[PDB]
Amino acid sequence: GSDLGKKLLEAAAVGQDDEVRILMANGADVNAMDQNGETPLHLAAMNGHLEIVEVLLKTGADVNASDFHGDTPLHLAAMAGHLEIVEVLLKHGADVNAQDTWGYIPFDLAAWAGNEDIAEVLQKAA
Amino acid sequence: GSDLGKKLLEAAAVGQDDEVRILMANGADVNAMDQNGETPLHLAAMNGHLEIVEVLLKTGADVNASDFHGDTPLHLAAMAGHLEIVEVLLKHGADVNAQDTWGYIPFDLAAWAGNEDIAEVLQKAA
Amino acid sequence: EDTYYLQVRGRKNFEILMKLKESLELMELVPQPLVDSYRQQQQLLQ
Amino acid sequence: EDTYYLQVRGRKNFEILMKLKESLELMELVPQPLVDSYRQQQQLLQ
Amino acid sequence: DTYYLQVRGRKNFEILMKLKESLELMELVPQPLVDSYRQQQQLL
Amino acid sequence: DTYYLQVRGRKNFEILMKLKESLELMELVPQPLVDSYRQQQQLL
Ligand SMILES: [Co+2]
Ligand SMILES: [Co+2]
Repeated sequence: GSDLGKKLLEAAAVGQDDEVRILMANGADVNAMDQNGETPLHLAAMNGHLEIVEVLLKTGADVNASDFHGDTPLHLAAMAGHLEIVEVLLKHGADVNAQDTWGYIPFDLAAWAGNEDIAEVLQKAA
Repeated sequence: GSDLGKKLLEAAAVGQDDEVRILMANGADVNAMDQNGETPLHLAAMNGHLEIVEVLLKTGADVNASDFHGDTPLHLAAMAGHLEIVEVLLKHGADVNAQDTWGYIPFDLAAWAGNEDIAEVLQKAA
Repeated sequence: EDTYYLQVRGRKNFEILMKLKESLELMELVPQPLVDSYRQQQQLLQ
Repeated sequence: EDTYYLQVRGRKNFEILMKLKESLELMELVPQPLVDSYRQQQQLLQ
Repeated sequence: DTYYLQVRGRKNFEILMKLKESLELMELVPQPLVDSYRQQQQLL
Repeated sequence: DTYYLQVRGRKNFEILMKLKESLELMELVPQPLVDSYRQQQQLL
């Protein structure tokens, strides 16, 4: 771990757009990991922080970063119901065939969750 | 108990208006009691069978019949949310001060239940 | 009237299950006509 | 990780409580990020 | 003071309806009987 | 397949929300782990 990494994880998660930009410009570890393997992109994607999601992807964030359960930002966004974020992740090459260690792809979580709009985008993107 | 009484309890409960009228004309026990002390009027009041409620009251039904828990038809109707039936019972002298063996009056059950329209009629009738 | 035993891991799980267990056992004291009146009211709302 | 014991009267009460107990204990196997993703979805619906 | 709950799963709806019912109807029970009942729970 | 539940009582809403959550999220758990877990319940 790193100090700026921990601040960036926290800023990305709670949606502090400005603090995110400050931390990035200061060389904050864009692929920092919390105790579950979550990167800033996982947390922003999960918590529906679209502006922070775009910033992170433009500043070197791994779009297909895999947490300790093999979940990618696309898994979390698709499960959470954040359609706009799902689309942005797909544009930046998010892997729709990414299986977590329970064998779920993002579509599986969207479909199970009843996020029909996202399920459809992921199937069509297969 | 009585045979016609049991048929009248059942008809009043499930809302067979015609079977109720047939049974009454045949001298069915209008104050018959089921195993909880319910009369046909309790059951019709409870189950929102307004036509059967009026028929019973015109044919000698005790408006303030008390079941084994001291509940009256007004208790049940007020708890169930059957406003029209509450009003008819009140017209035929239903006792708004009737306490069941747990000390509840009809208003208490209506108010607890969130049957605000009925709660208001019962308070005003106090 | 038959008695069953559950084993629960975690205080917060025990608290939740004790609350529900208490509600299910206490509900049995409520005379059926009040239970059926409540169910009529539920039927009216749904 | 501490273990509590409930006593339940009535088979139907045991069945209901065993179902909920199982759901609470199995839910603990679900990685927190999937739990938090689910809670985000709940927040969106309400 | 009335909140609304969304449930996917007919089975899950029925379970939650049963518990809703028990949580609500238990309020009708006189405190003395609730207190009696809780003093009894000290079994374990 | 989505049903709606009405709950009077903020406390009752929170309890039913917790159980809703557990009933739904338990579906994600691989059958082998569910089966393992149920074979374990034979304790009592
Ligand atoms: Co607690
Ligand atoms: Co059963």
